[PDB]
Amino acid sequence: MRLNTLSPAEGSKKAGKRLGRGIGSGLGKTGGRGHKGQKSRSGGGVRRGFEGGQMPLYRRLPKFGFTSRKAAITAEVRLSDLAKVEGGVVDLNTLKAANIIGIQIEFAKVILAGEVTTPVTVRGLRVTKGARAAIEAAGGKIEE
Amino acid sequence: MELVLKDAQSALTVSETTFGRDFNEALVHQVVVAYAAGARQGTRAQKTRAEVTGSGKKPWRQKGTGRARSGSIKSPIWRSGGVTFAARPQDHSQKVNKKMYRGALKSILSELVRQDRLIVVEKFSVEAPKTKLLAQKLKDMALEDVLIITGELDENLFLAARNLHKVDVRDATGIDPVSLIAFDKVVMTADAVKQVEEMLA
Amino acid sequence: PKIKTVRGAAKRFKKTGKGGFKHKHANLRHILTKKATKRKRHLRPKAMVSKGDLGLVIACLPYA
Amino acid sequence: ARVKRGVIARARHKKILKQAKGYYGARSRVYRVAFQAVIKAGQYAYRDRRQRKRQFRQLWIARINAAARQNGISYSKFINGLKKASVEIDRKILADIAVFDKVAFTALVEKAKAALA
RNA sequence: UAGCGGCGAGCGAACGGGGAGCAGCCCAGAGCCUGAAUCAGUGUGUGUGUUAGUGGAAGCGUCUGGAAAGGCGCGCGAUACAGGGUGACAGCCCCGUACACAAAAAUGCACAUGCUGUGAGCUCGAUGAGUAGGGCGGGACACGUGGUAUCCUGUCUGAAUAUGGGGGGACCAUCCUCCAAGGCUAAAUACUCCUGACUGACCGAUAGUGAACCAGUACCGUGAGGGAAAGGCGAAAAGAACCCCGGCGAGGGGAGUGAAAAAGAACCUGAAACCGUGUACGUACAAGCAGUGGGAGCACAGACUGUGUGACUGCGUACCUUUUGUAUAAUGGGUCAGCGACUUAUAUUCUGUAGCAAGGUUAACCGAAUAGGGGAGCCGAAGGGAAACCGAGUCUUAACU
RNA sequence: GCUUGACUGCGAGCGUGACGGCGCGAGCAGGUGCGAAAGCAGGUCAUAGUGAUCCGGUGGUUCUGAAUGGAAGGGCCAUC
Ligand SMILES: [Mg+2]
Ligand SMILES: [Mg+2]
Ligand SMILES: [Mg+2]
Ligand SMILES: [Mg+2]
Ligand SMILES: [Mg+2]
Ligand SMILES: [Mg+2]
Ligand SMILES: [Mg+2]
Ligand SMILES: [Mg+2]
Ligand SMILES: [Mg+2]
Ligand SMILES: [Mg+2]
Ligand SMILES: [Mg+2]
Ligand SMILES: [Mg+2]
Ligand SMILES: [Mg+2]
Ligand SMILES: [Mg+2]
Ligand SMILES: [Mg+2]
Ligand SMILES: [Mg+2]
Ligand SMILES: [Mg+2]
Ligand SMILES: [Mg+2]
Ligand SMILES: [Mg+2]
Ligand SMILES: [Mg+2]
Ligand SMILES: [Mg+2]
Ligand SMILES: [Mg+2]
Ligand SMILES: [Mg+2]
Ligand SMILES: [Mg+2]
Ligand SMILES: [Mg+2]
Ligand SMILES: [Mg+2]
Ligand SMILES: [Mg+2]
Ligand SMILES: [Mg+2]
Ligand SMILES: [Mg+2]
Ligand SMILES: [Mg+2]
Ligand SMILES: [Mg+2]
Ligand SMILES: [Mg+2]
Ligand SMILES: [Mg+2]
Ligand SMILES: [Mg+2]
Ligand SMILES: [Mg+2]
Ligand SMILES: [Mg+2]
Ligand SMILES: [Mg+2]
Ligand SMILES: [Mg+2]
Ligand SMILES: [Mg+2]
Ligand SMILES: [Mg+2]
Ligand SMILES: [Mg+2]
Ligand SMILES: [Mg+2]
Ligand SMILES: [Mg+2]
Ligand SMILES: [Mg+2]
Ligand SMILES: [Mg+2]
Ligand SMILES: [Mg+2]
Ligand SMILES: [Mg+2]
Ligand SMILES: [Mg+2]
Ligand SMILES: [Mg+2]
Repeated sequence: MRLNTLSPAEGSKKAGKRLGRGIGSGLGKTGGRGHKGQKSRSGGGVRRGFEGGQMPLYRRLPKFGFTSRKAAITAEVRLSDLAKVEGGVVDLNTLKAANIIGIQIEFAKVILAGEVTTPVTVRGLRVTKGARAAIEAAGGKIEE
Repeated sequence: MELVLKDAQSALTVSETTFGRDFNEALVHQVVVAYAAGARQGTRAQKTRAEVTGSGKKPWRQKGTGRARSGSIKSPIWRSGGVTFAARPQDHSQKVNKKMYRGALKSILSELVRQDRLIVVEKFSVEAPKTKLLAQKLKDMALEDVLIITGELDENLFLAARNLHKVDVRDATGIDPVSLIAFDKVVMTADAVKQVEEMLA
Repeated sequence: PKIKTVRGAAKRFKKTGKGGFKHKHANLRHILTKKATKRKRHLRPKAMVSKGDLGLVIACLPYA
Repeated sequence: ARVKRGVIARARHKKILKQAKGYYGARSRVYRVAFQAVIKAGQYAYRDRRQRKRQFRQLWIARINAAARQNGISYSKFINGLKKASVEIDRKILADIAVFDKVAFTALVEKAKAALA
């Protein structure tokens, strides 16, 4: 182990394409751009979703729906997150302190995802049917 | 893990994770390379055809003169024209994940112990701030190219070191993988080794 | 700098569980009375983007 | 990292020019021309290794025809007779024998004639 | 992202969070007590810079060499082995460097202090009207007039005034929050004509500034303006006394200097194109991409093979580009030398590889600084639906086989 | 002659398109018409009779509603 005995893993560093350095290189004269077109040109090419002029798919098809502002402030909790908090009470504030839900999160739901072993008291949160059953089995409590 | 000491011939227990792990060469190499990249300064710049000092007028008319068609005197294919892809000052600093860095350090430390390049001692203080004294001590310890890692900061030791280019005295907080690899031997004080273990975990 | 989204594409497409894109069918917007009810019914539900245009959609929506 | 390219460029040119020694005019003096000439020579050499094989066989056949006729038999007939007689002597050797050993060639011809009829 | 947008191309927040820095005041006014805090100028004293500077360690012998700083021996200094010179590469030869000191005078910044101006605290008040709103036309807000809140105003109007008024994205009610139409205010932020120090996986004379050189010069232009080329003898001029040819030339040959003048100022090296002198071989009956395969002779070098030439002979219409297709009478190149074109930054995806793994990782910033802190955030572990919402399901539908 | 199947929700599975799409479809649920009944009927013997998106208009709505309650605007469904 000297500064002239170390070496990278095989496959770590790969050879960097150098365009336009002669015939043997492979990427010879043209540099893998074929022969004179728009794409051949420096700066050449066409913007995203351009189809020669055809009405592009993102325009062909109709716009739909709207964005909900309450969805931005809802969140979804896991039973593994019911264990990740500290204590035995799961409020919004407690979850936030734990760092599980985001700060501007008015509402949260406990979903049956993962598993809860310790007894936990879910207070003031919506809980899905499977999650509620799981928590009860764990020996927990849910209250509004 | 257990390192016997030179001065007292007494053992010192350490973590197997820190001082007895495998040497992951690829990881170590990446970390050292990153260190070098970070150390570079990267201050340079050429002039693009934009920046080269001159007028932006057409040297001669597009057609007629029979000369090849020229547009600017600052062209990159002209003598005293711009550099085509002129450099700017750039930051060559690579990120290294904390865990990756720590692992690399662990591997290097382990390698040193295996290779018998890590020498542990109870204390490596010099009495005066005198290069002559430090040199004599090193000779007595048999050493020449060495990184003396100390726990607590020592003024006499640091000053004495200053003029020996083969010798380098560091605080245990300021160790770095390139330095460890570079220096022929590494002499850690007992406090320093303990501190390093605490740091690395 | 950050790549910008094609906002029209964002409006018209939404990503699914594996990484497809559902979209609303064309032709159910105006003159309807001539269109047959069966056709209208079929057009009503959403539809996955085909294999051909998936790439184009992906280019349009880099943060989708 | 300004890689000046004088030394390499000149070495490369010099190698090509050296290869093009002995060519008339700019084909031995002026790089562009010399290089063109060198490439051409290479192409010719490849062709002519093949053509060399062809030519020498042609020469051997001509010599053997002359010798066989001197011994009163055409080349084709002589070759057929030899083939019949199971003589595997190849025609480089046959030509050499004809040139330098008339008795041996005559003996061979006799064998061919006997085998033929 | 939400939004804006021929809903195209594109533009693009805020709320909220983490940091840097954090300083609050005064007038619309008078009574009291009143030189009371603060701020500014101005003298004086102290401290610390700045504008000259001082000291600053320790090596000789031998070999090669023009010369030692190199080789080989044996020593010494080092809070000084940064750096630069000196006849080749020097810790100890010189200048410095670490470190310790220094200002008659002028002056920056601190306090301390004197003088001048400056006015603190209490009670009672007062609380910015052609203004806020509005109509018309524009503009600014991410916001293009749209359902468009908010800000500015060219034009025409025009309130209430704390029992009051503004905002909370058309608008109304409730609730919350603030007080416009008067001002001042350090820090964290931006930049470098200029001054000093230091640094570079920056250039090294076609590069780096246009300019290493008497360069914004020569030169060009009426003018605004454009705008070059051009570095190197030697360690030291020791820069060639004297003689000779020559026009009391130029130029050269000796001589001398020097390590070297094929280092002589047209000066380090001194390539290529291009032009000569000499020698070997070939060539004046022979038709073309000028080579290549075969190949005689001749010359040379060694003891037959190497080299040089190439009579004669088979085959053989350059290169690039562009094209269905070029010897093409299609393009480009007089040649040489130097330079001349897939880069960089940031986002995103896939592949390899390393780390950790249901977790991974930090950004600004802080930091005896590539350590460590910082988890604000971001991606992932759950999807369905336009959405409310539901959730290993969900949407469709009255319900789904 | 009697009628409104010129139904509503869906739809195994196929055809045809680079795609946008276009076409055929037994069967299931609801509710109907003719037939004594078996049955047939989701327009016409079939193949032309047509126009994406955007931007709006009209009606409905158990979605949304920028402090809160509404509303505007947006969405969804039908349609121009
Ligand atoms: Mg290739
Ligand atoms: Mg190829
Ligand atoms: Mg390509
Ligand atoms: Mg081309
Ligand atoms: Mg073409
Ligand atoms: Mg092309
Ligand atoms: Mg361009
Ligand atoms: Mg958080
Ligand atoms: Mg002009
Ligand atoms: Mg330049
Ligand atoms: Mg860090
Ligand atoms: Mg509609
Ligand atoms: Mg001095
Ligand atoms: Mg000194
Ligand atoms: Mg010496
Ligand atoms: Mg020299
Ligand atoms: Mg006021
Ligand atoms: Mg107004
Ligand atoms: Mg208004
Ligand atoms: Mg207002
Ligand atoms: Mg509101
Ligand atoms: Mg040069
Ligand atoms: Mg220049
Ligand atoms: Mg110049
Ligand atoms: Mg005269
Ligand atoms: Mg003279
Ligand atoms: Mg010389
Ligand atoms: Mg010279
Ligand atoms: Mg020459
Ligand atoms: Mg002749
Ligand atoms: Mg001729
Ligand atoms: Mg020969
Ligand atoms: Mg020939
Ligand atoms: Mg072609
Ligand atoms: Mg043609
Ligand atoms: Mg041809
Ligand atoms: Mg031509
Ligand atoms: Mg060409
Ligand atoms: Mg030409
Ligand atoms: Mg990439
Ligand atoms: Mg990867
Ligand atoms: Mg009936
Ligand atoms: Mg018909
Ligand atoms: Mg449109
Ligand atoms: Mg419009
Ligand atoms: Mg409507
Ligand atoms: Mg509501
Ligand atoms: Mg509301
Ligand atoms: Mg509504």
